[PDB]
Amino acid sequence: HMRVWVGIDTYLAVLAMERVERELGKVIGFPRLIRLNPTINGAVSFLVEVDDVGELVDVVNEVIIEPGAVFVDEELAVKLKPFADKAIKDVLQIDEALFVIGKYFIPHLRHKKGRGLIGALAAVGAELEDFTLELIAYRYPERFGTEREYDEESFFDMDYELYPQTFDNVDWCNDVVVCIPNTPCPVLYGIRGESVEALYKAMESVKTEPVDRRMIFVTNHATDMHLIGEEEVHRLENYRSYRLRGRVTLEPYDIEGGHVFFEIDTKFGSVKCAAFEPTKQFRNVIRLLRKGDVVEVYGSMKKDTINLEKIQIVELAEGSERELQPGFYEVPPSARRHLSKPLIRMNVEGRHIFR
Ligand SMILES: N=C(N)NCCCCN
Repeated sequence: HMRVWVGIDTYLAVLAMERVERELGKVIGFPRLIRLNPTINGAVSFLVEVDDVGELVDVVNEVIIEPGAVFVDEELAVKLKPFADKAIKDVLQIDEALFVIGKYFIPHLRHKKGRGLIGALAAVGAELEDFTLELIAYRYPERFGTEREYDEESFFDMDYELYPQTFDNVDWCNDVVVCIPNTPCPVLYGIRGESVEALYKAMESVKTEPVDRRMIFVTNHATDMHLIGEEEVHRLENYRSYRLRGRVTLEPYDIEGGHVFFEIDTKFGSVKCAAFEPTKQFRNVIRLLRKGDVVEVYGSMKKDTINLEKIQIVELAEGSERELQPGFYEVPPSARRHLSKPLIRMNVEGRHIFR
Protein backbone atom coordinates (compact mmCIF):
# COMPACT_ATOMS: atom_id res chain seq x y z
CA HIS A 1 0.00 0.00 0.00
CA MET A 2 2.61 2.56 -1.14
CA ARG A 3 1.70 6.03 -2.46
CA VAL A 4 3.99 7.37 -5.19
CA TRP A 5 3.99 10.29 -7.64
CA VAL A 6 4.75 9.58 -11.26
CA GLY A 7 6.34 12.43 -13.21
CA ILE A 8 6.44 12.14 -16.98
CA ASP A 9 7.99 14.33 -19.67
CA THR A 10 -0.20 13.98 -21.71
CA TYR A 11 -1.39 11.11 -23.92
CA LEU A 12 1.32 8.76 -22.72
CA ALA A 13 0.48 9.66 -19.12
CA VAL A 14 -3.15 8.67 -19.76
CA LEU A 15 -2.09 5.37 -21.29
CA ALA A 16 0.17 4.82 -18.27
CA MET A 17 -2.50 5.70 -15.70
CA GLU A 18 -4.74 3.18 -17.44
CA ARG A 19 -2.36 0.25 -17.00
CA VAL A 20 -1.76 1.30 -13.41
CA GLU A 21 -5.48 1.51 -12.64
CA ARG A 22 -5.83 -1.98 -14.13
CA GLU A 23 -2.68 -3.92 -13.29
CA LEU A 24 -1.05 -2.44 -10.19
CA GLY A 25 -3.42 -0.23 -8.23
CA LYS A 26 -5.54 2.90 -8.35
CA VAL A 27 -4.95 6.57 -9.12
CA ILE A 28 -5.60 9.13 -6.41
CA GLY A 29 -7.54 12.23 -7.41
CA PHE A 30 -6.89 14.02 -10.69
CA PRO A 31 -3.74 13.76 -12.81
CA ARG A 32 -1.82 17.00 -13.16
CA LEU A 33 -0.64 19.03 -16.16
CA ILE A 34 2.15 21.45 -15.23
CA ARG A 35 3.61 24.08 -17.56
CA LEU A 36 7.20 25.31 -17.11
CA ASN A 37 8.85 28.68 -17.81
CA PRO A 38 7.12 29.81 -21.03
CA THR A 39 10.29 31.51 -22.31
CA ILE A 40 12.42 28.35 -22.54
CA ASN A 41 6.66 23.20 -21.96
CA GLY A 42 4.22 20.64 -20.53
CA ALA A 43 4.66 17.83 -18.02
CA VAL A 44 2.26 15.42 -16.31
CA SER A 45 2.26 14.02 -12.78
CA PHE A 46 -0.15 11.73 -10.94
CA LEU A 47 -0.47 10.15 -7.51
CA VAL A 48 -0.78 6.39 -7.37
CA GLU A 49 -0.94 3.70 -4.70
CA VAL A 50 0.71 0.43 -5.64
CA ASP A 51 2.67 -2.21 -3.74
CA ASP A 52 5.81 -2.72 -5.84
CA VAL A 53 7.30 0.63 -6.87
CA GLY A 54 9.58 -1.49 -9.02
CA GLU A 55 6.55 -2.95 -10.80
CA LEU A 56 5.06 0.50 -11.39
CA VAL A 57 8.33 1.54 -13.00
CA ASP A 58 8.28 -1.55 -15.23
CA VAL A 59 4.86 -0.70 -16.64
CA VAL A 60 5.38 2.97 -17.47
CA ASN A 61 8.63 1.99 -19.18
CA GLU A 62 6.87 -0.47 -21.50
CA VAL A 63 4.27 2.16 -22.29
CA ILE A 64 7.09 4.60 -23.09
CA ILE A 65 8.26 1.74 -25.29
CA GLU A 66 5.40 1.61 -27.81
CA PRO A 67 11.43 10.78 -22.26
CA GLY A 68 11.89 11.43 -18.54
CA ALA A 69 9.99 9.62 -15.80
CA VAL A 70 10.28 10.09 -12.04
CA PHE A 71 8.76 8.14 -9.12
CA VAL A 72 8.72 9.97 -5.78
CA ASP A 73 6.99 9.29 -2.47
CA GLU A 74 4.47 11.82 -1.17
CA GLU A 75 7.25 12.57 1.31
CA LEU A 76 9.89 13.74 -1.16
CA ALA A 77 7.08 15.38 -3.14
CA VAL A 78 7.08 18.28 -0.67
CA LYS A 79 10.84 18.68 -1.05
CA LEU A 80 10.63 19.10 -4.82
CA LYS A 81 8.43 22.15 -4.14
CA PRO A 82 11.31 24.65 -4.70
CA PHE A 83 12.68 22.76 -7.70
CA ALA A 84 9.24 23.16 -9.25
CA ASP A 85 9.12 26.90 -8.55
CA LYS A 86 12.48 27.52 -10.17
CA ALA A 87 11.46 25.39 -13.16
CA ILE A 88 8.32 27.46 -13.71
CA LYS A 89 9.46 31.02 -12.88
CA ASP A 90 13.18 30.79 -13.61
CA VAL A 91 15.79 28.79 -15.52
CA LEU A 92 17.19 25.43 -14.49
CA GLN A 93 20.01 23.38 -15.88
CA ILE A 94 19.62 19.65 -16.35
CA ASP A 95 22.46 19.32 -13.79
CA GLU A 96 20.24 20.52 -10.96
CA ALA A 97 17.66 17.88 -11.88
CA LEU A 98 20.23 15.07 -11.97
CA PHE A 99 21.37 16.29 -8.57
CA VAL A 100 17.97 15.92 -6.88
CA ILE A 101 17.42 12.56 -8.51
CA GLY A 102 20.79 11.50 -7.16
CA LYS A 103 20.50 13.02 -3.70
CA TYR A 104 17.25 11.24 -2.83
CA PHE A 105 17.74 8.14 -4.99
CA ILE A 106 14.64 8.91 -6.98
CA PRO A 107 13.88 5.92 -9.25
CA HIS A 108 13.54 7.10 -12.85
CA LEU A 109 13.78 6.38 -16.59
CA ARG A 110 16.44 8.55 -18.24
CA HIS A 111 16.92 8.98 -21.98
CA LYS A 112 20.07 10.60 -23.38
CA LYS A 113 20.79 14.00 -21.82
CA GLY A 114 17.65 13.60 -19.73
CA ARG A 115 15.97 16.98 -20.16
CA GLY A 116 12.68 15.19 -19.68
CA LEU A 117 13.73 14.85 -16.05
CA ILE A 118 13.40 18.55 -15.32
CA GLY A 119 9.74 18.47 -16.31
CA ALA A 120 9.08 15.15 -14.56
CA LEU A 121 10.38 16.50 -11.23
CA ALA A 122 8.68 19.86 -11.75
CA ALA A 123 5.31 18.20 -12.37
CA VAL A 124 5.55 16.30 -9.10
CA GLY A 125 6.84 19.15 -6.97
CA ALA A 126 4.61 21.93 -8.26
CA GLU A 127 2.51 23.42 -5.44
CA LEU A 128 -0.71 24.87 -6.88
CA GLU A 129 -2.11 27.81 -4.87
CA ASP A 130 -4.55 28.47 -7.72
CA PHE A 131 -5.42 26.23 -10.66
CA THR A 132 -7.87 25.50 -13.47
CA LEU A 133 -9.17 22.30 -14.98
CA GLU A 134 -8.79 20.97 -18.49
CA LEU A 135 -10.76 18.19 -20.14
CA ILE A 136 -8.65 16.61 -22.85
CA ALA A 137 -10.40 14.38 -25.36
CA TYR A 138 -8.30 12.10 -27.54
CA ARG A 139 -8.85 10.59 -30.98
CA TYR A 140 -8.68 6.91 -31.92
CA PRO A 141 -5.14 5.91 -33.00
CA GLU A 142 -6.43 5.30 -36.54
CA ARG A 143 -6.92 9.05 -36.99
CA PHE A 144 -3.65 10.41 -35.59
CA GLY A 145 -2.15 12.81 -38.13
CA THR A 146 -5.30 13.15 -40.26
CA GLU A 147 -7.60 16.17 -40.17
CA ARG A 148 -9.82 16.63 -37.13
CA GLU A 149 -13.54 16.68 -37.80
CA TYR A 150 -15.80 18.72 -35.54
CA ASP A 151 -18.80 21.04 -35.67
CA GLU A 152 -17.46 24.57 -35.26
CA GLU A 153 -20.89 25.84 -34.27
CA SER A 154 -21.31 23.34 -31.41
CA PHE A 155 -18.24 24.75 -29.64
CA PHE A 156 -19.55 28.28 -29.96
CA ASP A 157 -22.91 27.17 -28.62
CA MET A 158 -21.15 25.38 -25.78
CA ASP A 159 -19.19 28.48 -24.71
CA TYR A 160 -22.36 30.52 -25.00
CA GLU A 161 -24.06 28.25 -22.45
CA LEU A 162 -21.17 27.52 -20.09
CA TYR A 163 -18.90 30.62 -20.14
CA PRO A 164 -17.31 31.36 -17.76
CA GLN A 165 -17.63 27.97 -16.04
CA THR A 166 -15.62 27.02 -19.17
CA PHE A 167 -13.35 29.63 -20.79
CA ASP A 168 -10.79 30.42 -23.50
CA ASN A 169 -12.22 27.67 -25.65
CA VAL A 170 -13.39 29.88 -28.55
CA ASP A 171 -12.66 33.40 -29.80
CA TRP A 172 -15.75 35.31 -30.87
CA CYS A 173 -14.16 38.50 -32.19
CA ASN A 174 -11.61 36.59 -34.25
CA ASP A 175 -14.03 33.77 -35.00
CA VAL A 176 -11.76 30.90 -33.94
CA VAL A 177 -12.25 27.67 -32.03
CA VAL A 178 -9.10 27.81 -29.91
CA CYS A 179 -9.53 24.58 -27.95
CA ILE A 180 -8.74 22.44 -30.98
CA PRO A 181 -5.08 21.74 -31.90
CA ASN A 182 -3.79 21.51 -35.49
CA THR A 183 -0.93 19.10 -34.92
CA PRO A 184 -0.35 15.34 -35.46
CA CYS A 185 -0.78 14.84 -31.72
CA PRO A 186 -3.47 12.45 -30.34
CA VAL A 187 -5.40 15.35 -28.77
CA LEU A 188 -8.82 16.00 -30.29
CA TYR A 189 -9.73 18.94 -28.08
CA GLY A 190 -8.85 20.52 -24.73
CA ILE A 191 -11.62 22.36 -22.91
CA ARG A 192 -10.71 24.59 -19.97
CA GLY A 193 -13.00 25.26 -17.06
CA GLU A 194 -13.62 25.80 -13.37
CA SER A 195 -15.17 22.42 -12.56
CA VAL A 196 -15.83 18.80 -13.43
CA GLU A 197 -19.54 19.58 -13.65
CA ALA A 198 -19.10 22.29 -16.33
CA LEU A 199 -16.50 20.27 -18.23
CA TYR A 200 -18.73 17.18 -18.29
CA LYS A 201 -21.60 19.30 -19.59
CA ALA A 202 -19.29 20.79 -22.22
CA MET A 203 -18.13 17.40 -23.44
CA GLU A 204 -21.79 16.46 -23.88
CA SER A 205 -22.80 19.51 -25.93
CA VAL A 206 -19.84 19.57 -28.30
CA LYS A 207 -19.98 17.59 -31.59
CA THR A 208 -16.93 15.90 -33.12
CA GLU A 209 -15.56 12.66 -34.52
CA PRO A 210 -15.83 9.81 -31.95
CA VAL A 211 -13.76 10.44 -28.82
CA ASP A 212 -11.60 7.54 -27.67
CA ARG A 213 -10.00 8.48 -24.34
CA ARG A 214 -10.68 11.51 -22.12
CA MET A 215 -9.06 12.96 -19.00
CA ILE A 216 -9.74 15.93 -16.74
CA PHE A 217 -6.44 17.48 -15.59
CA VAL A 218 -5.60 19.84 -12.78
CA THR A 219 -3.31 22.44 -14.30
CA ASN A 220 -1.48 25.67 -13.52
CA HIS A 221 -2.93 27.04 -16.77
CA ALA A 222 -4.46 30.50 -16.52
CA THR A 223 -3.11 31.10 -12.98
CA ASP A 224 -0.26 33.58 -13.56
CA MET A 225 2.07 31.27 -11.64
CA HIS A 226 5.03 32.32 -13.81
CA LEU A 227 4.88 36.03 -12.94
CA ILE A 228 7.42 37.66 -10.65
CA GLY A 229 6.23 40.86 -8.98
CA GLU A 230 8.71 43.73 -9.21
CA GLU A 231 8.88 44.03 -5.42
CA GLU A 232 10.70 40.69 -5.47
CA VAL A 233 13.68 41.66 -7.60
CA HIS A 234 16.50 44.20 -7.81
CA ARG A 235 17.03 43.74 -11.54
CA LEU A 236 15.02 42.31 -14.43
CA GLU A 237 16.26 39.62 -16.78
CA ASN A 238 15.39 37.68 -19.89
CA TYR A 239 13.67 34.29 -19.63
CA ARG A 240 11.63 35.47 -16.67
CA SER A 241 8.14 36.98 -16.61
CA TYR A 242 7.06 40.04 -14.63
CA ARG A 243 4.32 42.36 -13.43
CA LEU A 244 5.90 45.81 -13.71
CA ARG A 245 4.52 49.28 -13.18
CA GLY A 246 5.83 52.08 -15.35
CA ARG A 247 5.21 55.34 -17.17
CA VAL A 248 5.20 55.62 -20.98
CA THR A 249 8.30 57.48 -22.22
CA LEU A 250 8.19 56.46 -25.85
CA GLU A 251 4.82 56.34 -27.59
CA PRO A 252 3.55 53.30 -29.52
CA TYR A 253 4.94 52.75 -33.01
CA ASP A 254 4.34 49.88 -35.39
CA ILE A 255 7.02 47.74 -36.94
CA GLU A 256 7.38 45.44 -39.92
CA GLY A 257 5.14 42.50 -39.14
CA GLY A 258 2.15 44.09 -37.45
CA HIS A 259 3.69 44.51 -34.00
CA VAL A 260 3.44 47.55 -31.78
CA PHE A 261 6.21 48.58 -29.37
CA PHE A 262 6.69 51.32 -26.77
CA GLU A 263 8.71 51.96 -23.63
CA ILE A 264 7.98 52.59 -19.98
CA ASP A 265 10.17 54.15 -17.28
CA THR A 266 10.33 51.84 -14.25
CA LYS A 267 12.09 51.43 -10.89
CA PHE A 268 14.54 49.51 -13.08
CA GLY A 269 15.01 52.08 -15.81
CA SER A 270 13.31 52.11 -19.18
CA VAL A 271 11.77 48.86 -20.38
CA LYS A 272 10.43 48.11 -23.85
CA CYS A 273 7.07 46.40 -24.22
CA ALA A 274 5.35 44.87 -27.21
CA ALA A 275 2.05 43.68 -28.63
CA PHE A 276 2.96 41.29 -31.42
CA GLU A 277 0.70 40.69 -34.40
CA PRO A 278 -1.01 37.59 -32.98
CA THR A 279 -2.55 39.73 -30.26
CA LYS A 280 -4.88 41.14 -32.92
CA GLN A 281 -7.29 43.82 -31.67
CA PHE A 282 -5.25 44.15 -28.49
CA ARG A 283 -2.97 46.40 -30.59
CA ASN A 284 -5.84 48.86 -31.06
CA VAL A 285 -5.68 49.34 -27.29
CA ILE A 286 -1.90 49.71 -27.21
CA ARG A 287 -1.84 52.24 -30.04
CA LEU A 288 -3.82 54.59 -27.79
CA LEU A 289 -1.11 54.96 -25.15
CA ARG A 290 0.61 58.33 -24.82
CA LYS A 291 3.69 59.73 -23.14
CA GLY A 292 2.89 60.01 -19.45
CA ASP A 293 0.34 57.23 -19.18
CA VAL A 294 1.00 55.15 -16.07
CA VAL A 295 0.55 51.41 -16.50
CA GLU A 296 1.21 47.97 -15.15
CA VAL A 297 2.35 45.40 -17.69
CA TYR A 298 2.25 41.60 -17.42
CA GLY A 299 4.49 39.43 -19.61
CA SER A 300 7.59 37.43 -20.52
CA MET A 301 10.98 39.14 -20.91
CA LYS A 302 12.81 38.19 -24.11
CA LYS A 303 15.50 40.27 -25.77
CA ASP A 304 14.88 42.91 -23.12
CA THR A 305 11.26 43.22 -24.25
CA ILE A 306 8.08 42.52 -22.28
CA ASN A 307 5.77 40.36 -24.37
CA LEU A 308 2.37 41.65 -23.24
CA GLU A 309 -0.19 39.14 -22.03
CA LYS A 310 -2.31 41.89 -20.45
CA ILE A 311 -1.98 45.49 -19.30
CA GLN A 312 -3.68 47.90 -16.93
CA ILE A 313 -3.97 51.59 -17.68
CA VAL A 314 -3.71 52.98 -14.14
CA GLU A 315 -3.59 56.68 -15.03
CA LEU A 316 -3.99 58.59 -18.29
CA ALA A 317 -1.42 61.31 -19.00
CA GLU A 318 -2.35 64.33 -16.86
CA GLY A 319 -3.13 66.84 -19.59
CA SER A 320 -5.78 65.43 -21.94
CA GLU A 321 -11.01 63.50 -24.30
CA ARG A 322 -8.88 60.49 -25.25
CA GLU A 323 -10.27 57.10 -26.30
CA LEU A 324 -8.19 55.14 -23.81
CA GLN A 325 -10.24 54.23 -20.75
CA PRO A 326 -8.48 53.28 -17.54
CA GLY A 327 -8.71 49.62 -16.59
CA PHE A 328 -7.59 46.17 -17.69
CA TYR A 329 -7.01 44.91 -21.21
CA GLU A 330 -5.78 41.52 -22.40
CA VAL A 331 -4.89 39.64 -25.59
CA PRO A 332 -7.83 37.88 -27.31
CA PRO A 333 -8.49 34.19 -26.52
CA SER A 334 -6.65 32.97 -29.66
CA ALA A 335 -3.42 34.74 -28.56
CA ARG A 336 -3.61 33.49 -24.95
CA ARG A 337 -0.57 31.80 -23.47
CA HIS A 338 -1.07 28.75 -21.23
CA LEU A 339 -0.06 30.37 -17.93
CA SER A 340 -1.69 33.76 -18.42
CA LYS A 341 -4.57 34.37 -16.04
CA PRO A 342 -7.53 35.70 -18.06
CA LEU A 343 -9.42 38.76 -16.81
CA ILE A 344 -12.59 36.64 -16.48
CA ARG A 345 -10.85 34.88 -13.54
CA MET A 346 -9.75 38.06 -11.79
CA ASN A 347 -12.01 39.78 -9.31
CA VAL A 348 -10.84 43.32 -10.16
CA GLU A 349 -12.48 46.46 -11.53
CA GLY A 350 -12.32 48.07 -14.95
CA ARG A 351 -11.93 44.78 -16.77
CA HIS A 352 -12.32 45.10 -20.52
CA ILE A 353 -13.04 41.57 -21.66
CA PHE A 354 -12.77 40.49 -25.30
CA ARG A 355 -14.70 37.28 -25.87
N1 LIG B 1 -8.71 26.54 -24.84
C1 LIG B 1 -7.53 25.92 -24.86
N2 LIG B 1 -7.45 24.65 -24.50
N3 LIG B 1 -6.44 26.58 -25.25
C2 LIG B 1 -6.53 27.99 -25.66
C3 LIG B 1 -5.20 28.43 -26.28
C4 LIG B 1 -5.27 29.88 -26.76
C5 LIG B 1 -3.95 30.32 -27.39
N4 LIG B 1 -3.63 29.45 -28.53
